[PDB]
Amino acid sequence: EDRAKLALTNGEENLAREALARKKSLTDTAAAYQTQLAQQRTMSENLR
Amino acid sequence: EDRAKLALTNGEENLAREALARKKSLTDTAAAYQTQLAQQRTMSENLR
Amino acid sequence: DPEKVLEQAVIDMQEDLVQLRQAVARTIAEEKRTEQRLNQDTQEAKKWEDRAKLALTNGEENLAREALARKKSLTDTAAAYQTQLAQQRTMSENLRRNLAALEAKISEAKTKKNMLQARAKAAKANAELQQTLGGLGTSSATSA
Amino acid sequence: FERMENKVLDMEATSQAAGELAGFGIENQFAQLEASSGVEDELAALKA
Repeated sequence: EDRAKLALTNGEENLAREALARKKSLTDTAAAYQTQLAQQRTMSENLR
Repeated sequence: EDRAKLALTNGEENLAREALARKKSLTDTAAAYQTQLAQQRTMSENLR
Repeated sequence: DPEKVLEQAVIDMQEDLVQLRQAVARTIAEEKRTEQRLNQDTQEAKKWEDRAKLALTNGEENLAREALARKKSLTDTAAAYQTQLAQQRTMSENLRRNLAALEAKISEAKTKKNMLQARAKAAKANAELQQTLGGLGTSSATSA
Repeated sequence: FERMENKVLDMEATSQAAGELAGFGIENQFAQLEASSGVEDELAALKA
């Protein structure tokens, strides 16, 4: 998103929306990992 | 159904109704499996 | 015996989809081949018309009309190949539709047989519970 | 030169086979890329 702000500062809308795609991809991955974390904590208390 | 909403967003009614056909096909399969589940639970309590 | 047959039918379907993929690829070659011809052919008509323009520039009316005959011959061939192209595209969409349908048919035929087999096997397993319970202990142990 | 050009034309025939293969029904996969491109353009509208 910061790299996108560089394009906002001046220049490439193409870079800016490209950088949104990185931001989105990461965001989506973090939701998947947040889901994975719930499975870990539930399994942890199960073991406990 | 989400893939159908992409066509709603703009573009292909053909894709949209095609995606309804997937949704329908799945729905129908889930009713068959719901029926199968009743046979499992009944047989389970029979064994029990 | 059931499992043998049901799997065999599915096996056959895996051949079939590859065979029709070949036929599609073959058709792609027919379109490619005719494009290659028609594209050049239509230029050849121009080339000989250009050769005719050389006679227009000065000289031989005989060459000029001779060059028209080349142009005509090519033009006629290009109409024949344009006709051939219609047969290719029609046959292509025929294969495409046949395949798309066949793939759905195969897919569901396999899946239905599998889930049927699964539910049939599960059903006989439940029946085998009732049979083995019918294998009651109300037996010759009493006689002993 | 013709013999080896007959093989050039066979590669062109392989290109008819590549085009004859080329349609897949998966083209709809582009759509959210385009929508998200619009999203990064809305981030440009946010920038100004």
